[PDB]
Amino acid sequence: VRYRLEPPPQARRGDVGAWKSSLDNAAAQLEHQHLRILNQELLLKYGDKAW
Amino acid sequence: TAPATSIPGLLSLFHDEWDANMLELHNTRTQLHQTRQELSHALYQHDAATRVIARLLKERDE
Amino acid sequence: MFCSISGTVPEQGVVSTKSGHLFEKSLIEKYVRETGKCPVTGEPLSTEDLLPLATSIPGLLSLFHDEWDANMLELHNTRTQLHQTRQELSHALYQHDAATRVIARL
Amino acid sequence: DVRARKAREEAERRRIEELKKSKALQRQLPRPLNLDASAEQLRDRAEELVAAEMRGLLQHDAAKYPVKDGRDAEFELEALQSAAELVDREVAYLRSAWDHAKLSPDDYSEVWMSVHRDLIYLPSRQRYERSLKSEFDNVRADMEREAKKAAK
Repeated sequence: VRYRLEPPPQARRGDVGAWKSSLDNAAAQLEHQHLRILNQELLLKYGDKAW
Repeated sequence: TAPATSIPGLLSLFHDEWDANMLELHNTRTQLHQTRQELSHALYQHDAATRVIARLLKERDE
Repeated sequence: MFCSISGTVPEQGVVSTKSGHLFEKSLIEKYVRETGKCPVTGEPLSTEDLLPLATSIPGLLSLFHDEWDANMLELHNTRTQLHQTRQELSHALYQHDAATRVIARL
Repeated sequence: DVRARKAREEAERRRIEELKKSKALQRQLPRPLNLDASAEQLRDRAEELVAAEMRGLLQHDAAKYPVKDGRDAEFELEALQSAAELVDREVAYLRSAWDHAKLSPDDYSEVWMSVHRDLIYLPSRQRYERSLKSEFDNVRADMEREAKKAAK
């Protein structure tokens, strides 16, 4: 449920510390996908003979 | 000392600080390129000041 | 694990006690009878010296530790580049005064 | 020979010709993508002069070479250099004036980061003031893009 990467809901919208939690999850998943694409590009660039 | 939530909570804490560090990646990168932008405009501002000073002294002597 | 001569993984690994190098039993047999010595170290190597002997958690945690260190080192050089880009910028904000007061001097 | 001698001269020219443009786009720092009387009178008005001609030179930079990505697929120099050395000279001046002398550029980084921590983006005002959901939705769209990229 956290993975779906969602900002604070109705009862959590107004409070900003909830948007600190959103900073945590949103930034974390952002760099998740960034280093993800890095690893994928790294293998499809390089990995072939390793496999 | 480690959580007696052993694989459930060990994995939840694994993920929690994994992503805390992945978040410390993003904010640090973010202020890094923010400052890269501010430096680019600062170098532009230096060059602009130089243009202004040259124009001013051109006005000065003539 | 690979054969310490060929770069291909041994089908039947043997190990010389002296140097610990992993060799192929026929390949090490040949190099010893020709040379009597070790092909990587150069010490004397005999025919009896050799003993005939990704998804899993040890390798998986090696991969975790790998990505952890690589990330933190990339961000360590990134930390250095940020502090670089604000030492130069901070001397720039230092020097954004004479623009003002020289343009007040002209 | 003489042929390579004219090559010598034009190669010298191309040397200083690459050294021509701004050190800014010579260290490839990011240019904002879209270009779209008492002592006080003189200071304020000529500061606004600096702002105007910085906009001018920035649009000059745009007009030269604006990006070579897939989305897309006056003065001479040493006069400005004389201006720049006047800059750094009187820079040492106002350095020595507003004391600042011994204290360190890293605590200076502390001050910069501390202040530009509380500088928040008001998109309803297109400004920084001393909002967040706009920044998060931008993060979410960037992740949407990165996600489908890594997905293909």
